Amino acid sequence: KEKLDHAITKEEASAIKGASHSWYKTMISDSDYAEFDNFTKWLG
Amino acid sequence: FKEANNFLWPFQLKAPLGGLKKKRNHYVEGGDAGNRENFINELIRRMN
Amino acid sequence: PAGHGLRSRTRDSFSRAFRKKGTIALSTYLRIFKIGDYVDIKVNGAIHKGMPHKFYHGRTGRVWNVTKRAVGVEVNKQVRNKILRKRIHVRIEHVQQSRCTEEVRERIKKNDQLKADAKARGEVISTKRQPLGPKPGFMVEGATLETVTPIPYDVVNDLKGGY
Amino acid sequence: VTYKFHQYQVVGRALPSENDEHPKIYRMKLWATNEVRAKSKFWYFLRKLKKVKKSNGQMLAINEIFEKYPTTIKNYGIWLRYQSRTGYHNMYKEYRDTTLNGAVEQMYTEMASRHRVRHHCIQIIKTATIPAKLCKRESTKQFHDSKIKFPLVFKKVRPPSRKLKTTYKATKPNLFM
Amino acid sequence: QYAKEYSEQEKELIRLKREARLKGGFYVDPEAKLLFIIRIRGINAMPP
Amino acid sequence: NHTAHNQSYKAHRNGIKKPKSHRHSSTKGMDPKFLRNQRYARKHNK
RNA sequence: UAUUCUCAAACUUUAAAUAGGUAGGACGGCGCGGCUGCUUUGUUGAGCCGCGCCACGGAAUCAAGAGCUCCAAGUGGGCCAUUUUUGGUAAGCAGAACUGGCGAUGCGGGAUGAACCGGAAGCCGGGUUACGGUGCCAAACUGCGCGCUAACCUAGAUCCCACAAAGGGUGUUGGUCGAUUAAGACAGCAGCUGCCGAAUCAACUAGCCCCGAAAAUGGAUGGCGCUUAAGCGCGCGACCUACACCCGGCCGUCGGGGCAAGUGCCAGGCCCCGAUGAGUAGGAGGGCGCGGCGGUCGCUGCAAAACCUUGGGCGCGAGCCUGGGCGGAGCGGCCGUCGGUGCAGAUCUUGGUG
Ligand SMILES: [K+]
Ligand SMILES: [K+]
Ligand SMILES: [K+]
Ligand SMILES: [K+]
Ligand SMILES: [K+]
Ligand SMILES: [K+]
Ligand SMILES: [Mg+2]
Ligand SMILES: [Mg+2]
Ligand SMILES: [Mg+2]
Ligand SMILES: [Mg+2]
Ligand SMILES: [Mg+2]
Ligand SMILES: [Mg+2]
Ligand SMILES: [Mg+2]
Ligand SMILES: [Mg+2]
Ligand SMILES: [Mg+2]
Ligand SMILES: [Mg+2]
Ligand SMILES: [Mg+2]
Ligand SMILES: [Mg+2]
Ligand SMILES: [Mg+2]
Ligand SMILES: [Mg+2]
Ligand SMILES: [Mg+2]
Ligand SMILES: [Mg+2]
Ligand SMILES: [Mg+2]
Ligand SMILES: [Mg+2]
Ligand SMILES: [Mg+2]
Ligand SMILES: [Mg+2]
Ligand SMILES: [Mg+2]
Ligand SMILES: [Mg+2]
Ligand SMILES: [Mg+2]
Ligand SMILES: [Mg+2]
Ligand SMILES: [Mg+2]
Ligand SMILES: [Mg+2]
Ligand SMILES: [Mg+2]
Ligand SMILES: [Mg+2]
Repeated sequence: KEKLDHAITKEEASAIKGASHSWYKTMISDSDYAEFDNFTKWLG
Repeated sequence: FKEANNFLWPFQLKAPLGGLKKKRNHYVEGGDAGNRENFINELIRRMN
Repeated sequence: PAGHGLRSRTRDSFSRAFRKKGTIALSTYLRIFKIGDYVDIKVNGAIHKGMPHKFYHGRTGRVWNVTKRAVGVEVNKQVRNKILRKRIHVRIEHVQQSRCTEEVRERIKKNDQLKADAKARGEVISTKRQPLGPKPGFMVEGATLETVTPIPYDVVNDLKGGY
Repeated sequence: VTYKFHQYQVVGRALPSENDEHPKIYRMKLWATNEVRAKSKFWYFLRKLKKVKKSNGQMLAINEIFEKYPTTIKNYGIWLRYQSRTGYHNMYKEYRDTTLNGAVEQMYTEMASRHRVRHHCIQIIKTATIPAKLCKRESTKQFHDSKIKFPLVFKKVRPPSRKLKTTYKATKPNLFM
Repeated sequence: QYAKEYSEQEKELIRLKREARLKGGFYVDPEAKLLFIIRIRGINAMPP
Repeated sequence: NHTAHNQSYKAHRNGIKKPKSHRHSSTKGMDPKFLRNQRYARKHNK
């Protein structure tokens, strides 16, 4: 109600964001589908 | 644990509020049997 | 008797192993048997004397007598609602010393010393074994991740080596 | 907010052994109704594709993947393998949805309708966000129009809630497009 | 004392998972030590 | 003619009963030469 | 000689899954002595005995406990189902293997059904479910969503289950491979070719639908009906529904505990605590009722027995107590003891009556 206004260092916060962002990239990473040579056209 | 757990009489739970999905199929198949890991807690709320 | 001979249905059980026929190695005759030892009954097809009935083949029993050429063996046999202690004599060619209790004697000594060492320091402990329990938490260093996906179906591959 | 199907990344490996103290780490992107069922299907593929059963395997990480922009519309292509009553087949399907979770839900519903294929008879090979110009199905192309315009040919007549439901009414519904 | 221990364990697990994330590795949670088992089928037609 | 149906169920009503095991077992059927000497050994035991 | 197609209940190098046996201490171990006619070249062994010392119970889980004996009933026609499996074209056929089920068992669902699904049960109140359901019959949505189907064959409509095939469709909906096309394809038009100005052709695949598809009383998704399904496939929310589960009451059974210088009791009693309830054949316990006998306590011409009653009450029940009536001379309670002691059946017996 009073609109009263950190526990991590500024440098540490940047590292945390980068690590989580990098981890998310691996989560959504897809296979290259190169081992399926007979279905290259179908798989696009 | 052995003495403490054996000291407890087996819990007489009630029929689940909201019912079960399918007791004849495994929880993995969409049923109710087997290991449901942390989702046993959700069932414990409805049966306690 | 009554529709079945003594050795009926023993075509495979009493036959020798492949390329293991002929002379019996003499380590069989150098074994020492004592009262109370455990032995596994394994019928040797070449020795036709003192051979146990097919039921006792593949059973473990306890030695209760020793003769010149045979050992008396106690074998449990389930008849309806009871277990019978069947005492049979078997020539030593058909018996092998069993290793079912090999861990007992060595385990007792280890338990005795552990309790003795703990007694001197006044720390009550338990020497009981325990089954495999849950593993503790740990960290695994990151490495290259190999992606696994379902394989597109191909009819030509539905046969060993393909069509 | 709520999805029937959730996307997970499951990471696992074979138990370390003396011959291999650092066995290969495998990852999959699996669709399931919750985490427990996602793990079960992860070991199914590892057992049949990498010969690593759960009894001799190790679960490392499981994380759910959420749509980045759930407010925009994307075209989703799904490559799948399914079993019919007489064999196995491959097919490619396209859908339009705000999240890939909705598109996957549509795929399962369509496969059930047009092919009588139950959920457990489908394996998802690949998913992707297809740009409008690279779409192949005409059911998706026809909505790639800046001047999209059409009327509501079929309407559902009903009160806003059952509170205003009456068996009898003095006049028939008045409907016009 | 028990109440404090429960909160510490919950925060300890969160810290370890974040620590593994920062280093780019994985943290395998300790395997569950306790199970709760509920019988969902009746006593009719029981195999021995 | 014949069937084993229900026979295992009957056996397990009161079984399976294991025979009572005593510290000392009967010596009947053991080597008489060994038994006879053992009797003499106990006779002169002191 | 080196290869190759295809095989075996009574072939096999190899070889599972499931199942089978044994072991995880106090009936253990060690040390020092002793006994022997057995055994050894040998106090060498073997087994046993005495003394001393050590032994945190020597994997998990459970243990409404474990052992032993006596007497005896009934039964010794089975049947059904998943799976394995023999004979047989096959059978609601015949015969085996493991388990469960029915028989001996109701209850909810499957329209209906000994065996399928759920689930087993003292007498009740409340709550919640299982299987199965929520258009009417009929308790609960004509609920919130996507698609498919159009049946001029009675479209279709839920494990067991009450059927349908090979083969076909330019019916319709998806998908896969290939070919052709703004350098002008395809159809038509025009004299390989011009007009033509946008998609086209072929095969395969599988959803629903349709053909294939003929029977006798009139008839069966259970019936009516249903097509912005009340059909089919897949979802979501809520809701309905067992004698199942949970809480509470009461009855029985089983187990446990309390009650004496007794203000002290049908102690064969009272009080408290926990669990629990299916039953044919069969067994047993505690009780009800009939008629005598040995005792004891009573009733009756101021009305006994029997019988009648739309009188009333007690007990889970066998039964019991009582009002009124009829009747006109015997009868009952209690303890013990005894027996020609309890009827719906026997094509039961006699008598009577439809
Ligand atoms: K034969
Ligand atoms: K008999
Ligand atoms: K078709
Ligand atoms: K009297
Ligand atoms: K009366
Ligand atoms: K009497
Ligand atoms: Mg209970
Ligand atoms: Mg409710
Ligand atoms: Mg249900
Ligand atoms: Mg079942
Ligand atoms: Mg004979
Ligand atoms: Mg026989
Ligand atoms: Mg059942
Ligand atoms: Mg008979
Ligand atoms: Mg017979
Ligand atoms: Mg027959
Ligand atoms: Mg009968
Ligand atoms: Mg029916
Ligand atoms: Mg009720
Ligand atoms: Mg509707
Ligand atoms: Mg066909
Ligand atoms: Mg019906
Ligand atoms: Mg109760
Ligand atoms: Mg009973
Ligand atoms: Mg009387
Ligand atoms: Mg009357
Ligand atoms: Mg009386
Ligand atoms: Mg008389
Ligand atoms: Mg009589
Ligand atoms: Mg009569
Ligand atoms: Mg009768
Ligand atoms: Mg008659
Ligand atoms: Mg007559
Ligand atoms: Mg007449």
